[PDB]
Amino acid sequence: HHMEHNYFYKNSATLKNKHGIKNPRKLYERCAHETAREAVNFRLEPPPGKFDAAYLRTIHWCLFHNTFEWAGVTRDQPFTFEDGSTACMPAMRPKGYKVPFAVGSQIQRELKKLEQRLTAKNNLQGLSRQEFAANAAEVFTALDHAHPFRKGNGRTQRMFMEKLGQAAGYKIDFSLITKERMTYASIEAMQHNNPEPMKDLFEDITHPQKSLLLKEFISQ
Ligand SMILES: [Br-]
Ligand SMILES: [Cl-]
Repeated sequence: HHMEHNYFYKNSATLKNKHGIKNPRKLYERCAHETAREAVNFRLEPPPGKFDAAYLRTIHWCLFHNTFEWAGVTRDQPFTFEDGSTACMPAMRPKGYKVPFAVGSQIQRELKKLEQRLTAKNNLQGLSRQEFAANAAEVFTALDHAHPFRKGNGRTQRMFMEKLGQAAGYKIDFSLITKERMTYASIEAMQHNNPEPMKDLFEDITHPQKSLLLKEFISQ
């Protein structure tokens, strides 16, 4: 427990970061700006053969390394800052209460089980738009629950979905959807055992690209 605090500046609830910012809202704004810039290039990268914990670490590093020393490192892992201090957070405990996200080494076991399900399904390549959306919703819910990093989980997870989609010929567009909707769908699937909303959300954000790109390509 005592190591949790070493993610933050002394006497503050602000995450240590490479910009030196000590206001948590301003940190958020700068972090949003830096990761948006990095996501533009990461979208053009070729996809790996496995969608696993190493790939998630790769995404997290690529998106957050300008902001966080521990970019690419999961929160179950002791991390030592340049300042000498060592941080980790095996359990999310807001206000001292347990919330139902993966704890400790459960993070790695959940990500493993997710790679194994995806690998066995050829990473969802060769499926209809609807069937892809229905599986992709389940993947998204698995990642919600894993919450592998200290911070940056949402953007990391969305990017993982974009790349899985892209490798299957689909644009996954989270800009189509409101925050309130994503929260509703996440809680339904995680707390109320109700997959339908996340399924309907993925049907709304999964758009076939193969044919459009081929048209564009030939016109050019
Ligand atoms: Br982003
Ligand atoms: Cl400090």
